[PDB]
Amino acid sequence: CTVDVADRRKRFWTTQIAACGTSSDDCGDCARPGLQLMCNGQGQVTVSTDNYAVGLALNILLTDASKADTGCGWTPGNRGGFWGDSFRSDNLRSGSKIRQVPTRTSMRETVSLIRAYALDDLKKLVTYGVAKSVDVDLTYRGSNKIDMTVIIQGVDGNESRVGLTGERISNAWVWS
Amino acid sequence: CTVDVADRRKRFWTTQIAACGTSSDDCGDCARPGLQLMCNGQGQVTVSTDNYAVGLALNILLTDASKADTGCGWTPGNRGGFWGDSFRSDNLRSGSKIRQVPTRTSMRETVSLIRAYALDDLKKLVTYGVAKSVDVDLTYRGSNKIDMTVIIQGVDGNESRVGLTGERISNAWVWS
Amino acid sequence: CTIQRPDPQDLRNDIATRFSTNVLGGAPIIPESNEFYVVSLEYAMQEE
Amino acid sequence: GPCYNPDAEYLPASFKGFSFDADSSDSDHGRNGAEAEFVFGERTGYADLGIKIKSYQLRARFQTNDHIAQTNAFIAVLESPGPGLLVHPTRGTVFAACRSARVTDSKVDAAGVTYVELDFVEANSVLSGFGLVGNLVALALAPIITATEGSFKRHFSPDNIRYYNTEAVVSTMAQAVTQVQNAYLAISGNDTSQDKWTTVRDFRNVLIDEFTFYSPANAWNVLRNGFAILDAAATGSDKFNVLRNLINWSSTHSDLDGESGDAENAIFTAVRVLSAAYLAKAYTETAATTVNEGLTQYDLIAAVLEQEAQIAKDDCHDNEFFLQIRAFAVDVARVMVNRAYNSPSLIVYAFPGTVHGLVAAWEIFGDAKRSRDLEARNNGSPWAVGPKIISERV
Amino acid sequence: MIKPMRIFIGGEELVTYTSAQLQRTKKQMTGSLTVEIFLDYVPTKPTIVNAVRGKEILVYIMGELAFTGAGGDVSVNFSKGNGYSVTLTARGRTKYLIDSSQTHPTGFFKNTSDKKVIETLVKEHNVVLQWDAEEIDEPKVTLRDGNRIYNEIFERCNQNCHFAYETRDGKLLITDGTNGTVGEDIILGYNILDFSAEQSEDQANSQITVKGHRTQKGVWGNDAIVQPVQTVADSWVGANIPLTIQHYGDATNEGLQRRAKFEADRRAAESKSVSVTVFHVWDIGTVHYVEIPPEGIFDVLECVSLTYTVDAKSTLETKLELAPPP
Repeated sequence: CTVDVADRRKRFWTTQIAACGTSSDDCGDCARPGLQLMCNGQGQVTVSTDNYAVGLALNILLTDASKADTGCGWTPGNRGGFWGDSFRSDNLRSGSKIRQVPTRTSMRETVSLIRAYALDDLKKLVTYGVAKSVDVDLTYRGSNKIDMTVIIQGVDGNESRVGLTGERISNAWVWS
Repeated sequence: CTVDVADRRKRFWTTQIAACGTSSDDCGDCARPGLQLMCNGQGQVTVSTDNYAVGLALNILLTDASKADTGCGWTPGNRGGFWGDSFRSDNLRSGSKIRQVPTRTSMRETVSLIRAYALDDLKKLVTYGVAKSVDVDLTYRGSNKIDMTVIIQGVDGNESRVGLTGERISNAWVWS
Repeated sequence: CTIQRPDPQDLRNDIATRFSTNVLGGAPIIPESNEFYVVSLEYAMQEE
Repeated sequence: GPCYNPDAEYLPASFKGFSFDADSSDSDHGRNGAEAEFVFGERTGYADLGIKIKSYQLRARFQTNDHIAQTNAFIAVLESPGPGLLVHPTRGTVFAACRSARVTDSKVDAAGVTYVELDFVEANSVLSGFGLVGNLVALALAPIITATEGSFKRHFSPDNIRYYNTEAVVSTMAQAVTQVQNAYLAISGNDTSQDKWTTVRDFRNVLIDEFTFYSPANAWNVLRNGFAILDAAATGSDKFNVLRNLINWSSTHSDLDGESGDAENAIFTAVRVLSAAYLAKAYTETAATTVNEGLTQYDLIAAVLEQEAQIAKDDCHDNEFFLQIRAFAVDVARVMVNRAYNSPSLIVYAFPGTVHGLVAAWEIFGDAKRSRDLEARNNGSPWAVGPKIISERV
Repeated sequence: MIKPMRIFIGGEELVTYTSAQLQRTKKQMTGSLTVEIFLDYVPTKPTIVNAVRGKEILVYIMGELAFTGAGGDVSVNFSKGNGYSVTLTARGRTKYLIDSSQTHPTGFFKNTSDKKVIETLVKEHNVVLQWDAEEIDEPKVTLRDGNRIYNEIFERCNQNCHFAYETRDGKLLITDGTNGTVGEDIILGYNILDFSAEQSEDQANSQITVKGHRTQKGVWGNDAIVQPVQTVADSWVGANIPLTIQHYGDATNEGLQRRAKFEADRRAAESKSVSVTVFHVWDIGTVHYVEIPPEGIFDVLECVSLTYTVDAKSTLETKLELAPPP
């Protein structure tokens, strides 16, 4: 009984930044995310399950969404997306489309376009009920360099504040 | 019989200004209101019941009301008000909100805000039926200092005037 | 029976061995972990 | 702003793939509800009735040496059947459907330019047959009942068992029906209506006669109607202990051999499976007090069902009943899990130290009369509840 | 494609119908199609007419049969400004049973069953009977001289509970229960464009007492004048609202109780009438779960009626009338 206060809900494997190490290519150092294997005292490895929200954000940013219908067409196998979206019930798509920007001159317009796309795609974190106020701060024009820091606002696993305007996220058990 | 006229309604205890005495703090002398105990000829103390309207006005001004919904929320126990308001039938709130002014520059504007809040709160004196013409004359800007003279128009326990625009309020037995 | 219905324990050992050789790269599994429960489900599904 | 770049902030307009440049952008959001005006009263009412359908209004321009061809192509696209995907300049992508498109075009007043006034509506599909949504709030007991019927009539034929065991087998059946009768009588209690007099008369009449349970049809009909009456006699919590006792009674195995053991085991399996089904239905009829309570009740039922599924397969008695039991188990799993986690959405508020029941209820809900609800969930004196409190989602 | 209908007067797939209303019901024997055709007239060129007054039609709804039976009438209208319309009406193939007059030679069926008396009261106009209830035996069946092919059936299926209506193929269904075939759980907030539930109290009855007389062979006196009675009760209404609906053939105990329960289901099914208007266009006896919490419906109800309506402007909606969850 009284023990109750701890959800029996668990978390599955989570993709993590720099799980497979950096990859230098003389332009900089990338992250190459993947799955982190946590070892034990006596063999018995196990996949890690931390940073759930960042895991969803990586799953969203780093997967191509469906392309838009053009008169040119697409190769049967290049039109992006996931067939598993045919079975979900929330009536949404899976992935992002930052890599589908219609490039143009005057890189300020390209920056604004990428901002719009990244924000529209990351809003699915709030729509799923995992964060509350995800937001981006994409600001640069350089030659082509761009910085795109992302903030994923979260909660705790026990409602400690009374009288909020919104409504507790539906999945505040991941701790966001 | 002919010696009837005496409303059999009594008055309960009333909070009074300076019942517990002033509290010097080198900036001035405040009032510290409480309950006045009247002694008798032979022991037998008793709580006074004078100055009912000013007592209600004190209970209104010196009680924090429920705060407004924000985006961050409030601690479960700091959101003001009184649970006893869940049982009254007049559909109103108990307390005042002059301590919740969103302070700003140009103290003239804070003066106007405190005026609006105090007048909105003290209109409940007329709404409950204890006064008729409450009004304030908040007029200063100084450094931060402000005067807030309050007038509470009252009546007597016998209608001695005929042909009024309004009505004998509701509770003219408290003498207002 | 008509197909074969192998010994349960042997079937679970084979399922766990496949899961360790493929996903965990050859290491055994922590009891009462996510992978342990995944293996138990698969087993139930193969039984069905 | 001073350096606001307009065409880098408004999205380029396009409907159904055909792109065009827009000159305006409107919308008609809203929300529709009633308005009550009770007679002779200084009061008013309001009742929110849903969402108001959105509509968008645009104005396209065509200023090019070939604006006639572009206008005609645009007209051909706008009159194509069905809704299409629209890119509103200031609201992004929506699914809209054209409703009117006026095409104004003068010659000796303004030659060269063509303006088009467009009026779109938010357009979503439905499906075709008015929304085949499934009431996942509910358990369906018909499939498992028919499966138990099949499994019972497959292994119960008191005309095909050895003559020196038929009496024992039929006596086992009669004893099971006696158990269900005692269950009903213990659950009805203070029921006085004449239905309660006739049902009791029918139980005796069926238990007195001798040749009733010698046929599988009558045996199964008696059992199924007895369970249906035991269900229809009370509601919710009341039916717990009774049903649980049945699960204990039918948790034994038969000592006879050959087909006799199979017949008695069919009786026990039918009773246990029916009781687990109706106990799940009884759990569903009452609201969960805590997440752990709902999960523990589901664990009980899933344990019983899995035990019966492993029994129905040990030497491949009947594979079909094993499959049916497994499907029923996943069904009751979804129902009981949704009941434990989402029937009331329970949260654990963390107060700074213990508070009263009234104070906690009024801080959480804004209404202290709901303090009566904080007593069934939290243990602790009414004057010190917490400092962690389980309650409903606001 | 949203396309529901494709009407065939004989093979001519209607492509001009400016509107349509198709109604099916259990309270009656037939349905009612109502098409609206354009029918232009150029007063110099030759024009052609269709005098069908009987040429047979069907309405495949959303790629499936809905009706089967322009027999009704032709109603060519006129006006100066919006004239030249043709309203065609088409009842159900089980119609002549409704507008005829019995022409069976004998008139006195002896030692027959209601099924048989119904088979010979129908096979005079080639309407195959979908008997799916039971066989009840009755000694004396005298048909009132030329009454009506439908009044007599309705009389013979009311004193032994049997709903009498028409299916989608074009047959006469004499049932006793439901058509099974469960379906969409209409929930308030999900698809109900409009709803109206009305469970009144002026059309209910606590005790229904059925009396009558025995019409068997040899039975006379008390056993045919005194005994036959029955008192069925609906332990849901409330106070003593009695009644006495008398019987009109071979009053057996089962016959009495059965006529009684038939009416005790009629009055029941009228004491909670739920009309719902849903959106897009299979429920003539279907049961559905319905959820309208504000009026306290959380129950499984049977659709008594079904009406598809259309009009090229703002329509495509279906109106269902449902059956109470006692």
